[PDB]
Amino acid sequence: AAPVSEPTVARQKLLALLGQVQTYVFQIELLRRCDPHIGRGKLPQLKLNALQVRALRRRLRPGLEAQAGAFLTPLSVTLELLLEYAWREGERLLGSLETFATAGDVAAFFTETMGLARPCPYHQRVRLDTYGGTVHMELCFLHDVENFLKQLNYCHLITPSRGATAALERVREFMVGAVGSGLIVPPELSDPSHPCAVCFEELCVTANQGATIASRLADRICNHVTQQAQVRLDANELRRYLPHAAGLSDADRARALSVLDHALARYAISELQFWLASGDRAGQTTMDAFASNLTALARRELQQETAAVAVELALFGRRAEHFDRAFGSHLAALDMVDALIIGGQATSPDDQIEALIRACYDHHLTTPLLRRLVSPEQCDEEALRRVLARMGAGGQGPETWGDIATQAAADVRERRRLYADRLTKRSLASLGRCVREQRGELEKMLRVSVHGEVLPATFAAVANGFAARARFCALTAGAGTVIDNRSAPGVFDAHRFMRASLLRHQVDPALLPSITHRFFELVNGPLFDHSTHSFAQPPNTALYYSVENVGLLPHLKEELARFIMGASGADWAVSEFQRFYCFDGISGITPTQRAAWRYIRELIIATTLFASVYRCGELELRRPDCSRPTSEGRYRYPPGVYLTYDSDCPLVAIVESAPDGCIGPRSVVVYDRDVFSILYSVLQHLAPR
Amino acid sequence: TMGGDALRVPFLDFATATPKRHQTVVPGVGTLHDCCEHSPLFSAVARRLLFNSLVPAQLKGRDFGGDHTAKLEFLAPELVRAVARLRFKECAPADVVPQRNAYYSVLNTFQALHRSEAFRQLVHFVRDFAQLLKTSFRASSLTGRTYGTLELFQKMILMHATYFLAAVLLGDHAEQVNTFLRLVFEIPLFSDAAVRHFRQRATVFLVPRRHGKTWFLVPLIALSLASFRGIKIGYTAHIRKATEPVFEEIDACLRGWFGSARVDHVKGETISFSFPDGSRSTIVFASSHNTNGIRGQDFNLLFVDEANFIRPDAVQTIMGFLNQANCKIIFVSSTNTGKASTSFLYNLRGAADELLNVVTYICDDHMPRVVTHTNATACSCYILNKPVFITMDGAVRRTADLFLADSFMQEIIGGQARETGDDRPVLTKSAGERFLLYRPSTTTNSGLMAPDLYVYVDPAFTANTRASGTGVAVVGRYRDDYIIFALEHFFLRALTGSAPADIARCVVHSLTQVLALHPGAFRGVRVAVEGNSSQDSAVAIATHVHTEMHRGPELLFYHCEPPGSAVLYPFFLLNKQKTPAFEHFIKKFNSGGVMASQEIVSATVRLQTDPVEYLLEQLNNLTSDDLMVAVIMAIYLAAQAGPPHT
Amino acid sequence: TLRDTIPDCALRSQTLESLDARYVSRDGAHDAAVWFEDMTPAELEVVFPTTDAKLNYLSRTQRLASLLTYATPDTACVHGELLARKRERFAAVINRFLDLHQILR
Ligand SMILES: [Zn+2]
Ligand SMILES: [Zn+2]
Repeated sequence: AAPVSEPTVARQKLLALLGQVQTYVFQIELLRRCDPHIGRGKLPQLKLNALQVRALRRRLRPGLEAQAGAFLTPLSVTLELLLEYAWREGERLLGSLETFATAGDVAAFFTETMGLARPCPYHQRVRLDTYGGTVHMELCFLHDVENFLKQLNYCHLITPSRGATAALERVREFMVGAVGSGLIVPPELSDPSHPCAVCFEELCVTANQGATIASRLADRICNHVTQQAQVRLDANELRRYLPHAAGLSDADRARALSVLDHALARYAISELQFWLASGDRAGQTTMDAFASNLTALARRELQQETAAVAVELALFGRRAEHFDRAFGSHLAALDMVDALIIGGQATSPDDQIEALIRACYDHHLTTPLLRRLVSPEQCDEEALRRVLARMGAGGQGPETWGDIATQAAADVRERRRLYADRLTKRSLASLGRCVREQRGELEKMLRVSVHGEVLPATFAAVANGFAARARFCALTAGAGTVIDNRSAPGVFDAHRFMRASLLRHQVDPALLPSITHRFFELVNGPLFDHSTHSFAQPPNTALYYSVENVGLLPHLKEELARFIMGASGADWAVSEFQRFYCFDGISGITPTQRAAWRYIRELIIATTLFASVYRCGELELRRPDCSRPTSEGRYRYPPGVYLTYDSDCPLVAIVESAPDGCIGPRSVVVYDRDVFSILYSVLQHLAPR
Repeated sequence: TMGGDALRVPFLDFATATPKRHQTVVPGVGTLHDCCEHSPLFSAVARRLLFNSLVPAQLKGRDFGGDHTAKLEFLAPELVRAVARLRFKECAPADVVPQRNAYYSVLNTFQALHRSEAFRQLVHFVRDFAQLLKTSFRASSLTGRTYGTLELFQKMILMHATYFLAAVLLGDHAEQVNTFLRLVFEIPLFSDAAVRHFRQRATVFLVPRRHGKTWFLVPLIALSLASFRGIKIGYTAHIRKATEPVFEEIDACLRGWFGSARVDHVKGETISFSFPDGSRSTIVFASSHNTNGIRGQDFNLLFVDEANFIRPDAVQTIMGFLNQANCKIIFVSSTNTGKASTSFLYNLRGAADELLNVVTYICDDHMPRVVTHTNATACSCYILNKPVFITMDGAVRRTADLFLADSFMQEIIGGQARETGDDRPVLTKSAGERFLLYRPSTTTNSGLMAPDLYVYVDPAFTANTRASGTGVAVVGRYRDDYIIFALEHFFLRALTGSAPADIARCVVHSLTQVLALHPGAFRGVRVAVEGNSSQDSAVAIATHVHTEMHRGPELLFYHCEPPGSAVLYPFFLLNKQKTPAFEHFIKKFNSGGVMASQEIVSATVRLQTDPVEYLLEQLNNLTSDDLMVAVIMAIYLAAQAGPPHT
Repeated sequence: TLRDTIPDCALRSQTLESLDARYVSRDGAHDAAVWFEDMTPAELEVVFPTTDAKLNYLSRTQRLASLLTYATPDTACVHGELLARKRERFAAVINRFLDLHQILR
């Protein structure tokens, strides 16, 4: 049990390096906001760290290059992103610091580092470049990478290999800039309204009370491409750590505390009224409580600010001008909302939620409509008990004001009590949802959002398919006897013979489920697997996931589910002589994908009929996107007939590969476009044995 | 037996420049800065590669790489040979003394979970379930498609059972078990809310006709008995003639792939599995519905099979079980679409959340059945075994002739037709509920209102018809949103001599009330009278409104210069602007930007129904419309267009 | 043995690329250490002495910067519109969250 494999201690070493690099990126994001005169003190440290990051590549460069071309993993994707973002932002900040001490101005240093004069470097062009038509999209947001990777996953049987792994290098160039930090997400590129690919499985797996998923997916925050990090911050954090500092070995650690105590003993709240206000004004209100809480928070913030200023003055001698001070003038002229979203470097973004909840929830609210929030499970349990118990057993039209005003006053007197009794007697299940939804939509906006683990996982899951396909395309070219049949000097005869000998039999309608399954298994993409899990699911579900995420028109799901439901020679053979996977006379995205579904159906039904007629062959219809690599550099492609989805040389028949799995000198393989010639070449081999 | 190689790694004491006041210890790796814990991109990779060792090899998948889960832990040989000659620093002695202790101690709580039999019970349960479903549930010994598949609900039920049994038998490890069951169900990236959802009790399932309903619960029980120790799964049902089949199908396999000595069986009553060390777990059958089930000790499951028509006088024991502190009444059911609404249970969706789940193949609207089409299983797709005798028809016309409720059934005729014809809802239920419930009080927040009122009247000039109602809306801007102040759905008295004045008197009365409720708020009221029905009659209404209002706010009418005319008439013609108006409304309404005043005025809709509730019923027809049209158009006018005048 | 880069350089009056070509890009460079220096300034730890406190500030200033850049004449950026829409929706949501709990009393 003592010998541990090298790809296990190497993973631990890489995790340690990833932790160090994440720490370094944190320090970088910190120095982009400190006063330049203090940053210049850490100029040798920053230069040495940038040197270390530079020297960290040029060693992991060939390793990660040979990895990106063979089965990326969510480790070496985040590692690439972070080792690129460090090598970028470290040198950028170092340049911005060495530009300082020449001009000697701070307000123009926080416009270089913090990027206040850039042309918004959060745009990209993808140009998917499928067959028939090269659709192009732009990656502006974070969900716009999910919605492009899912599109490239769904349109994988239609997209060339080297035309996709060259549009993924254009996605990584954006991710390095957006999700490259891995620690904080700018509010620009984060739209929590758009659901992700893993919060669609949530609704599919959690409980739905009717309310089909197409309508449940529109009330979601998706909470996965960005998280909340639950930052908490004590009250007297400055006084706690003051008697314990890094240096300060002198008694100055006591005079600093003295000046802190002396200075301690030494939000635009006037804007709430212009918001909508209901009910009685005289007396306590929700607005009054919110104003008092925000005043307390502002007082704590001001006290912390003045104590920090006094401590920095007494300790080092110079009052530093960090980002929040050099641009502090813009923190004054701030509206209630623009200063409620941002703000609170002394308090925490959870303290604002606390100040709001303490305002909306007092002892006078109600007996009901208060317990359902503190326990949304006992409410549904009581509802289940109740359900089980119930199921067990004229004229004189006035013109002046005195009458129309009185009748309107009576009508509003009735109706103001009507809905007031609605919100209390009935409508508890609706209010218990509305409030628990608005509270979530608030906490997602106020809490510090960091980053989610979705993008560097789906990116790897998508890129691995195309990597494996391009790897199988080139690993078989170097093999034993190759029988490449893309040149047809004498193949028409053997193609037409086999096509006639196979079109003579019916599809055996007792086999239509075993064909629909192998159709939904080929058509599906590599991202949404859901069919090779330990707790597998039918391929139609693994396809429903991959086709519902990328919003597909409902008028095309019947064309997919009911494609092989009907199976004579019509709708059976679509390929011409050598144009099996050729999309020359088709443009678009959906009519270019129907032509791929047709070729896949033809291949499947031809293989079934060949197994039925010539019983000698087995014809395991496989796909190269499977067969993930073992411990090292071994792929063990078993025999069969691979589709390969490549319009250059689609069908690759591996008739006799090896007794161990790899492709070497005893691995006769047959390249061909057409399917029937492939079947004839397979017959000419497997039969005399 | 020892698991994987990820829980046995050596120290790797690289280095650290951070003070101990900050550094944290991630298990499996050394001691890193604290900022590596608020970054999920690292604390979700360094933690998944650990629990990917506890997961046995029979649960990684079917094609995952020979030796490891390649999709998580794989490094190319070049990268391994490159990081091999990478050497970190060496920790200082005074710092390596406590660092190694912290590292090897934060890892002990994992090499301690890999030993506890309480967790080995769960691991054995899941691994045996997987390996025994590999070959579909049959009489195997436990020693081209060849691998069985769990459908969606057959997996949701397994999750509801397994997460609860883990949270009950393992309480001291409620953190190392969640992020292991995540890996074992291939369900990572799943927020703790949507996984804690499985920790709740009494989650009802409504299943179609067969869908392997019974075929799945017997292996579930057989494996949840012979794996865990100390649970008594109650299994009620309908009339007990159906429970003995469950007896036989449980005990045949439970004695099949196990030893008969541990199979304790009494006819018509409890079944018990015994373990080689003084342990026994049973499946005591509460199907008797009389006794032996009232006193609950360790039930925790209460697998109620068919709650469609509840068993007579058997709800008392169920309600008593609901009082048990650790019971999760699974409440399986079967609505075979023969009724399509087990309203004894389906009424639960009214006031409850995350309680019941329906496995349906047709939505509420029976037209978008294609919504759940690719999800319907392929095994249940059999037809007459002949497409057509002699016919060349496309799949559309074929499915029209071969509809038969799209599932060979005889589903309810009427309502939503058979040809879908692109029919869908438009306003979300969630926005609708908020429209009903959150109503700003305008009389006390008048500072938030714009100083202009907009009114639209959509007249109908007939009586004694259901579509003869005149719609009136008066709306305004509230912050940057739109708020409704008044609504009318007005019905002419038959054979009046003054229909336009009757309509005018109705709108004037509405306006007046709105004006009186918000005195001095409005500088202008702008009035549009739809003239599509009758231009002359629309003009007459405007004239009466004009005159009556003459008894402050200025009154303006929208004017229209009909084609070929130079005259400006005080009516509004609804044509090209309808689609933009509706489109904008739908977007605004759905995002929470249209609301009703808490003191909304309505003389015509007051005694029978709430005016906002009534409007919403009309609005939910978007895919008699006088009110909906007036509201949508009044708002469009308050939005932006050409100027209306005096 | 296996010395670090900080005992190697010892001189900090140069540009980064010269040091790269002289110490990490030479063929004879042994390159047998990985140690990231501590870059946080003590003048910043003494005021934000907590990783949570150093992250709340690092997020507040990030939000401020993302507000300032989006508040010659292109102005046609989707991020400015996204920030505007988010701010408007947040204001409108807090609006109907204080009043709703005022009514419930
Ligand atoms: Zn932009
Ligand atoms: Zn999500």
